[PDB]
Amino acid sequence: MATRKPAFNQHVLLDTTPLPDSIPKVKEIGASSAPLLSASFFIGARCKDYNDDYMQCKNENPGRGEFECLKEGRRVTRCARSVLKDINTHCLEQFRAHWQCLDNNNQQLWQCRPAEWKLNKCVYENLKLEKVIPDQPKNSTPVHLRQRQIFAHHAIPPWERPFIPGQPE
Amino acid sequence: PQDMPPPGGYEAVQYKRNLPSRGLFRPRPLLAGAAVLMLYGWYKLVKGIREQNELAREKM
Repeated sequence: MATRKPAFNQHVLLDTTPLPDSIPKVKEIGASSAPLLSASFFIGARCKDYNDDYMQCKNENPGRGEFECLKEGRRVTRCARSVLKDINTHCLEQFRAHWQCLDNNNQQLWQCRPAEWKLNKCVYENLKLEKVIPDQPKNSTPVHLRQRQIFAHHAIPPWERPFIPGQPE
Repeated sequence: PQDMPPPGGYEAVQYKRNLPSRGLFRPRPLLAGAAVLMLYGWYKLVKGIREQNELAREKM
């Protein structure tokens, strides 16, 4: 259906018809918005090649990406389920601690920095995955590793410290 | 006796114009302190927007 944002939508239309047997089935990701934002930088750190392969396939078949790149899409869904399972079997308390703060904080990452710095160190030492943001200014300390967040309503506590992989306490 | 002034007369009153210039309202200190507020405010603004653009990079 159209990508226009609706202004007079009073109804919703569904379609109980399933994808044909010729297309392999993929169990869809069951995670909601707040968990997916807390795991995004770990999805990226593990599924970049698959994510990058899907999008390059769609740019290789203009106007036909939906129908001719289905295998890549199943591959991204599977790759991104692996991280979700991995975070669950190894970081379950910290992961919930982070995306619950995110739900109460407008999904703003700067508003939940102490929960991210705990979840990230649990992910780094268990799933060996590390949050990387490209082209951050080199002079300035990265914003996700800054002790003081200027846009945070509750000030980051002095005891809570940022997590940098490869550095001990 | 009638209502008379006291023996030596009353002491002088204040009638000459008296509007003494107070340093609270001088155009040098007000301009200077305005410049300090206005220069510090732009300093914090440079820090703020630089951080918000970095916060925007992470969200994207």
